[PDB]
Amino acid sequence: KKVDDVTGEKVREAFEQFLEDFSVQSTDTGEVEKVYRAQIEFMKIYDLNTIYIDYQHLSMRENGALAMAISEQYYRFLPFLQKGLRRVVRKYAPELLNTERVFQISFFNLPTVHRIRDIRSEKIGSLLSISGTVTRTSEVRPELYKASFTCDMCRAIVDNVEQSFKYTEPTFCPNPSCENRAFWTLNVTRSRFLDWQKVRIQENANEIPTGSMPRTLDVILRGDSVERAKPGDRCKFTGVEIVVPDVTQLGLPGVKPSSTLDTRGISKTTEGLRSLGVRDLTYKISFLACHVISIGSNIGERDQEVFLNSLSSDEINELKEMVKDEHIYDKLVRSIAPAVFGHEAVKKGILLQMLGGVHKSTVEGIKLRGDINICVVGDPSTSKSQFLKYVVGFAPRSVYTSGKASSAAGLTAAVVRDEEGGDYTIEAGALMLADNGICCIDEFDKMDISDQVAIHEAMEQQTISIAKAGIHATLNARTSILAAANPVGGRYNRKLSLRGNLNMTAPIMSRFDLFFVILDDCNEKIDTELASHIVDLHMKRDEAIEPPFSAEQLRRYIKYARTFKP
Amino acid sequence: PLRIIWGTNVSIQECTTNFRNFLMSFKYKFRKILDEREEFINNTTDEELYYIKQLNEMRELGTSNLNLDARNLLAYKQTEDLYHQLLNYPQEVISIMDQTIKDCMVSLIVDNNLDYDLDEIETKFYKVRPYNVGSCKGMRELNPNDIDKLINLKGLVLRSTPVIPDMKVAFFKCNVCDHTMAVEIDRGVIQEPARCERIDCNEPNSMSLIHNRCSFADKQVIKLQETPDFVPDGQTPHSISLCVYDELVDSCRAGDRIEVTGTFRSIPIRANSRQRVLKSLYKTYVDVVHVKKVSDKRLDVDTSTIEQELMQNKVDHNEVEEVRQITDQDLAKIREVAAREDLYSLLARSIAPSIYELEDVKKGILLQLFGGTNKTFTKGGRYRGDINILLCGDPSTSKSQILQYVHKITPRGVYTSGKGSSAVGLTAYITRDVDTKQLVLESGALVLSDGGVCCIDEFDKMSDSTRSVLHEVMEQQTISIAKAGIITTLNARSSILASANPIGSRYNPNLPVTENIDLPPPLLSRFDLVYLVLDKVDEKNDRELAKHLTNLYLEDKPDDVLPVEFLTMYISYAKEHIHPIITEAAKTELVRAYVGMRKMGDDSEKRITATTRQLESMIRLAEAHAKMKLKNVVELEDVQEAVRLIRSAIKDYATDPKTGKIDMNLVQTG
Amino acid sequence: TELFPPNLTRRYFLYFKPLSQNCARRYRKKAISSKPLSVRQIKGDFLGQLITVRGIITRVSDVKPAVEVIAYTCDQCGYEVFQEVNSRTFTPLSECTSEECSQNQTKGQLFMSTRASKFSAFQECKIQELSQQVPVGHIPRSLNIHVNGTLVRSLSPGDIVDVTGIFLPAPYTGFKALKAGLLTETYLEAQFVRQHKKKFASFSLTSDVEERVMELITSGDVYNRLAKSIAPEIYGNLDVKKALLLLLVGGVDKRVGDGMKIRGDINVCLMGDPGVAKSQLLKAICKISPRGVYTTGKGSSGVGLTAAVMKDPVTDEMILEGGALVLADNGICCIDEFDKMDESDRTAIHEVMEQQTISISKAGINTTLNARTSIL
Amino acid sequence: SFDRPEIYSAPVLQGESPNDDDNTEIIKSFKNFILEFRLDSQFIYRDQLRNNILVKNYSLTVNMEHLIGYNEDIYKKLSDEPSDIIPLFETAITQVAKRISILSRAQSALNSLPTFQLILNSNANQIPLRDLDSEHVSKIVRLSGIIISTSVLSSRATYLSIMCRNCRHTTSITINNFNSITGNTVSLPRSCLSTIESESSMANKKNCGPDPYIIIHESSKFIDQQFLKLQEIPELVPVGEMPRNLTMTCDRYLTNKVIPGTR
Amino acid sequence: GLGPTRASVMSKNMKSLSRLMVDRNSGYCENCRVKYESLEQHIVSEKHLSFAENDLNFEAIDSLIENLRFQ
Ligand SMILES: Nc1ncnc2c1ncn2[C@@H]1O[C@H](COP(=O)(O)OP(=O)(O)OP(O)(O)=S)[C@@H](O)[C@H]1O
Ligand SMILES: Nc1ncnc2c1ncn2[C@@H]1O[C@H](COP(=O)(O)OP(=O)(O)OP(O)(O)=S)[C@@H](O)[C@H]1O
Ligand SMILES: Nc1ncnc2c1ncn2[C@@H]1O[C@H](COP(=O)(O)OP(=O)(O)OP(O)(O)=S)[C@@H](O)[C@H]1O
Ligand SMILES: [Mg+2]
Ligand SMILES: [Mg+2]
Ligand SMILES: [Mg+2]
Ligand SMILES: [Zn+2]
Ligand SMILES: [Zn+2]
Ligand SMILES: [Zn+2]
Ligand SMILES: [Zn+2]
Ligand SMILES: [Zn+2]
Repeated sequence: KKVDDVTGEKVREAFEQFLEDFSVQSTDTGEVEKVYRAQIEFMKIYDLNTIYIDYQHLSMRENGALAMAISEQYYRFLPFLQKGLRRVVRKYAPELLNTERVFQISFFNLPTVHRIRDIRSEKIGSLLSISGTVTRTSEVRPELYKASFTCDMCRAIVDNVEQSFKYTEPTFCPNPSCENRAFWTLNVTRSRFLDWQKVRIQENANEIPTGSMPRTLDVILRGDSVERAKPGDRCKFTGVEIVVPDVTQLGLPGVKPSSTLDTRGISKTTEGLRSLGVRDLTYKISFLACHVISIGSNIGERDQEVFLNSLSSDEINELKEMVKDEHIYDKLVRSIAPAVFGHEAVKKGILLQMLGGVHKSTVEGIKLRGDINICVVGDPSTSKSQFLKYVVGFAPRSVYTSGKASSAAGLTAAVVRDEEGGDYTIEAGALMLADNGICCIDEFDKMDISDQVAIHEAMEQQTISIAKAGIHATLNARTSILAAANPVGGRYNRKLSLRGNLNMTAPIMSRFDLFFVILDDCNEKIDTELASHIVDLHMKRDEAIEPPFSAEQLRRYIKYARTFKP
Repeated sequence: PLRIIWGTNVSIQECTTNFRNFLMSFKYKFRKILDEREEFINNTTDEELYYIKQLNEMRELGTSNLNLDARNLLAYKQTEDLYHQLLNYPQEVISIMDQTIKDCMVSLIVDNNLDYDLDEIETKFYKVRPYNVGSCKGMRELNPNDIDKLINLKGLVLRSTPVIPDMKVAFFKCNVCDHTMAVEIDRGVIQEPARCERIDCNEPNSMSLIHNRCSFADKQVIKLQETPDFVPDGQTPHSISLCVYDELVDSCRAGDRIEVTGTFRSIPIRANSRQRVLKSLYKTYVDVVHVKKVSDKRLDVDTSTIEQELMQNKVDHNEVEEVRQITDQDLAKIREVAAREDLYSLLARSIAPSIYELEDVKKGILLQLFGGTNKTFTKGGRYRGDINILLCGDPSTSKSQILQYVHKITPRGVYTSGKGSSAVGLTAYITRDVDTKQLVLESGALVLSDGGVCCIDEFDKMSDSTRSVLHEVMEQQTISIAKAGIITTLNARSSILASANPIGSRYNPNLPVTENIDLPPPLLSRFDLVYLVLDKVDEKNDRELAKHLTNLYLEDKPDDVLPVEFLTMYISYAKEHIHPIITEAAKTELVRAYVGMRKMGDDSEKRITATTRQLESMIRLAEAHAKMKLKNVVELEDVQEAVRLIRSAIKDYATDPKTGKIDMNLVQTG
Repeated sequence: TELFPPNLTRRYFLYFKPLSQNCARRYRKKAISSKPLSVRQIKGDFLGQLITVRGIITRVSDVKPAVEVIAYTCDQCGYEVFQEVNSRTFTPLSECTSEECSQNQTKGQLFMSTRASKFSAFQECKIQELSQQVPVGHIPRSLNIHVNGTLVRSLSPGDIVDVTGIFLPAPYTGFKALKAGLLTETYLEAQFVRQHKKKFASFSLTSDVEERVMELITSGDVYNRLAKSIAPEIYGNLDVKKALLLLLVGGVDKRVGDGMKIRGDINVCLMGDPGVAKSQLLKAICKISPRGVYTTGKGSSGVGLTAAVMKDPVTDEMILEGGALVLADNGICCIDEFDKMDESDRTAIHEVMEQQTISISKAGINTTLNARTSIL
Repeated sequence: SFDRPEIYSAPVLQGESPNDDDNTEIIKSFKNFILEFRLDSQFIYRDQLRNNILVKNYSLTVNMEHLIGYNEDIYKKLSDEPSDIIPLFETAITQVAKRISILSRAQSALNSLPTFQLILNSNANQIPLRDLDSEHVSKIVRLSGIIISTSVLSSRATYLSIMCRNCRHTTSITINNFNSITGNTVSLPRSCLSTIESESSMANKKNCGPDPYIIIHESSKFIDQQFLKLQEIPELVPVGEMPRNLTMTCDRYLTNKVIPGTR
Repeated sequence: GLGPTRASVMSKNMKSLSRLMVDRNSGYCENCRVKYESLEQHIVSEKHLSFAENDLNFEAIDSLIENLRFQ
């Protein structure tokens, strides 16, 4: 007989009581609704697969024993939770049994969010919440969940074999016709699969230590969580810290653990005619997430109806109040880049770039660009990079790049090789990380000619072409460009034209709609006012900034206004 | 009789008794006598039992680590043998020390009858960290007879691998009856069960390893660039690999100068992945016991750069100290020095005693060491008080020596030369690891210099493409990389200290200032201070300069200047606890000075025009001046001294505002 | 009984000093060991013989522990099992081969004990024959020298050396398709090292040195005597040779407790009309000096003076190899044709003559490296 | 062209505690039984071993009742599992005999001492040939009868030197079990052992083939083996039933000790 | 023979070292809490003599002495 897990069964009992007992008071009325029975009922009529459980709800039970048991030993207790949920849905909504349907429990609202570098080996097999910026997304692939095998010599089919990470074959062979266990053959048609994605995440730029480079982590999404993360956005992953075999640790210093077969109770004779199986224990930490939420890449869907359905009554009333105002345009200009004094034309241009024009396609097939590309040129110390800082810290889907720190592959797309293997993958470049956003490139003059060529190609066709190695791809890079350039010789020559002041090529220049040449003139009044503004900034920080609109209401107004097609 | 561990000369009982007597009866006056320092013995600190009170405060704070100085073992008579036994056999002597530390923790409350429970102490696993184990002989001067000895090493951290799980307990599950066993690791080898342990189920090969149920420990590999005290003839520097375990993981960041004491280890490396065949030539590494990140010769790290790292240090209980512990006596000494009337000239004079005069240059170096205030906007902005200094001048003006002193005095700077550096080598690059054979990220000079001062010698010889990287560093203290594997913003809050010569390799009064400097306007405006350090021929100046460089050769080992230790701890205290703010009186002075300079720039390039960055440089210099005198507010005289330093650096009093040329005999005073 | 063998009880390393040529001349002995050979002259008929090779050292590996015999502990029986290693690779032992475990049904498991095992300090060096030994129209070749035991760190790159050792074969390294029969690689197990130029740091005031030094002192006018004897076949230039002698000797390196250093080396430039024998003076000076390097201005590039990052396969690690300013560390760098150089070498030498270091901040490395060269 | 690396051992630590079922402890107990047994006042087995060494009789005769007298545990191990315990007692005899032989010829003024033969006699109950059952299989049985035929002396191989046909790899096989019948419990190896040993550093795909070893007969060692046929006593046989008999195999000094017809 | 008190639980490394051991007047002072090879050497030691010259740790004794003086 199999041995049972008494603490595991009592965790199952506590979880199945939690799924039917827990309730909250209604905000509008005060009624007592049991939210997880309602969740099961909601899944019953839409045939959903994933149940979402708030962790703060689980922490309220008992004195916290059940939530702590789930947190520390999530890997051990997960099948027990699955069968408890199975029993609850059997008691309440049996129609979810038939389609057997696989269920996924997603936990959210964990008390703490961990950095990528705070991941330690003591939390392996434990519930966790981390945050990171997604760089690579793989395509959706099937994963062997319930394998169905046929034995080689008895040739009878057996099904519903547990699959845990590494590929396993059953040794039971329940038919009594044959007498060996090791030999089997997989039936890929009969076996069952789940969705699988390996998305690579990187440490957030504010979380990287002083001299160290960012370090990556491969988090794996399964089932309904697949394709909820996009290249270039900040996501909070809740899941389990798992461990995955790594072979590259062979050359690393230190004693690498190994496993050899213990031979103490095995009788042997020296008849003659000494080999044993030893295998390395080398691993790397990975993550398996059940919940993916995308917090805003900012510091703080084309149809308008779905947008106004998302907003509640209070903020839609605030948006209507903003729309109704007759002096709204001046307030929009004054609210852009409050740390910068003056330069209202540049602020107007930045606002119009953040709004953009409509995208039109003719009957012949050519595309008319609605994206506004703006270059800011002028004298040194004219706050031309403060505008780029404001756009990256404010506008969604915005990336910041320096001219000399650039590359052809880093701005458009990279074909990269992992672990010196035959597989080549695609890194999304800065132009695709700012797709339907703004790519802010400071020191566009210091960019070399090859990268300027590779970027005006993506300004010409609004796409990216890849032919490197065995990968041929067409990539979407419809992106507004906010460039900052310094004149040749440092200062701006009034006597020379714009073409003579700039080493940026004619194909680069031809696709910039606005060329804001911002200049320094020495008069006492505006220099005094600017100095007062800067010293007030240094004295008061956020108290010296008083814009007509805050950043969040500005962003809501921009996202509302982008729904219009004038 | 007495038992000895095979292969050693170590007795558990004898070492235990000797170290117990040492811990019960050590006084730091013994260390004073051993180091031949009799006149420095004081009653209140030296005569107190050192390790008794250290173990007491170890009990109160919940600390489980004792930092043991090996020189203190030589100070005590009975442990002079034990010192050698710590150097020759760390593996078991450290365990003996941990066991007797646990015994001492029990004894201090058993004998004295304290209210602390014994269960918490005897549940804790106390471990010792020996340090200062001897002379820092090089890695390449070590021999195979030094394997498994305690070694002390200098170094700079280049990179670190991610957290690696090394498997301590193994969890095996039966396939048919779900019976599980846990087996401990034994010298790197785990015995997997051939048969099920159950009496009812004894099926062969039914035990499978469940990788997520088994318990792991932290292991990290750090590549350390060694800086030996003695370097043989034509020895080219190398990188070692050092393995840190458990608490010490992520305690060393890329670019810090550290003191690693550890165990010299050697392992055989497999030739192929599929085969168990090992190589006869062994791979050497250091199994790290203790890390010291603080030197009394140099400044402590900036606390504003490692705030979340200090919080993670508290969380992990790694408890490796990042900053010097300031006592009460030295704190009172810091205040009484800060109240001295000539404190500014005193601190500037104590920067480079071997460098004669250059008083304003030393004052600017001092203010760059102090730094301006760092302001974090609640909205998300950030202002960093990093002062950038350019020193342009005639040859042989002790400016390269100023760079060498600043490089030695800063916590984590990097010294580079003009055109001996590249743009990729300043920011970040992709390298090949020798161990994993994988593509890894490695930090360039500017990122490695974050929190410190990047010294760039021969700034005029640097090419313009390489010179283009520094712009973003001096304006936003960041580098925004968009390359093949890297799309991120890296913090480089480094103060740039550059040295340069004129075009003709000597300053030409017939040429103006800007033509002599030969830097583009968007580059030169980012410098907070531009020093025109010129060699004027005088009688008395040449006489005193000759005397100053000639008294250096009177003896083999050569007013009032502060010792380097006190200067470093003074600057560290002022950087850590003093954050001056601008008042309205300072605001009026700052605004009036900026408008005055802009009006002076109206006259007709040939002259250095005033800049908004010059206003920000005035603010940063006034904040550094206020931080020097331990004031929490910036007064008006701070702004006047900032303006005076800016004007005297470029020698605005000597130059003609119309022509832009500088006279020598007329206004300049050597 | 099974005792510990004698091999596990040696604390000494045994080496062969070859017989001197003079002692062979006294006693009518003709030995192949005494005569210096070149790499070309060392053929397959000298294998197993104690032979002497003369040449320049081009490459020196780092000292690494090469295991000779591996020690294992068995918890089952308490024996220590030692397996010898005479190859580049070995297979570790798993089951205990002691008599108690060999007789018993249950076999113990062996664990490596690195303190109980025997290691040798191992270095591999490359020796190349001198230009006087290379025949007409030929490229110099190389020979591998194995240094084990005490003799490690006695060979450095840029040394003219007579190395006496046993010429021994090794298993074939190369493609399996190109071998014909029992092809073998070759190496020289070093026994004795004789430096043609003795290092200044290796100088010791022995008894025999003192009478020669005192004879040169009592001969008088040692400044003029050493000056004019630097290049005796170059007429005139007495003050030039005097400053070249001062270049060879140098001043006092000064350290201050503040941390700054003043160099003691002297840098000498000879700028002159063609045909004043300044290249002969450069050759003479850094042939006299034990650590001298002669360099033509365009013959060395930027990577050929400062540093280069490249892989050492014997220790299997990615190491920095210096240029001419590293090979001339604590020596004299002869830079001929100084005015026809590029700006890169000029900047490198510009930093060398003052700070005595090279700082490299490139895509491979971020480091500083010591170069205490005196520059002529 | 390097040599074969050698492996040697040296006792240092106590190790794990010895167990009674271990082969080494059984050998030590047997050795102490040989050296320390006294019948009346004399070490009969020690004196017998010395006298057998003097006459070049490399065997020892041991009474089984003496084993009951000394240690019952090794006696029951010998009785239940004779094929595992008899080589251990022979090893004990050989270890005593080498020590006796070295101390003999160097005091009473090369030599190879082979593995000694265990002859063991007893006066216990003789079970009849008709009551042999499956419970006596691989057990020591005492049984009486008459001898019908003694076969010729066959030559079994104790020490045999083998050489590979083309590989020329020289190996030696030592055999200490000759008492099996109808089957080769020890045979020449199926493949060449030069590849697995890796004795040569150069290691000069080359396969030597199936069964590539030939026996060098001029350097091999042999012993004699005899087949006896034992019938039950014809005085006690049922009238209408043929008498039953057994085949017996004897070797070394047990051969040519009996003639047909003896009881 | 008072002896010094020690911890209840021992370490795994400490127990592992017991298998590796081979072969090659006195008492305990609780005032200094150290073992000594000889008593006369423990008398001449900085900690014992520094303990002797201090009188603030026999204060209770002192009070008792004073009381027992005027009984
Ligand atoms: N017109 C302005 N309004 C507000 N702040 C300004 C203005 N001009 C300069 N500043 C401030 O002065 C500093 C100038 O920094 P930057 O914006 O980097 O200069 P820049 O305009 O980018 O010129 P370059 O090309 O980088 S030299 C910042 O702190 C700005 O906030
Ligand atoms: N005022 C001074 N005080 C102290 N030492 C000085 C002074 N002027 C020159 N020296 C010394 O003279 C030597 C000249 O070297 P440096 O001054 O460091 O060169 P430099 O000033 O950087 O000019 P370069 O190298 O041509 S760019 C050094 O040993 C200095 O210490
Ligand atoms: N003063 C001298 N005494 C003896 N031989 C001399 C003298 N000057 C020149 N020579 C000879 O003339 C030749 C000079 O060759 P170099 O050493 O190349 O002179 P140089 O000054 O280096 O010429 P360069 O390369 O144009 S600077 C040699 O053959 C010398 O032997
Ligand atoms: Mg800018
Ligand atoms: Mg200089
Ligand atoms: Mg010449
Ligand atoms: Zn089957
Ligand atoms: Zn089982
Ligand atoms: Zn053993
Ligand atoms: Zn063969
Ligand atoms: Zn005492």
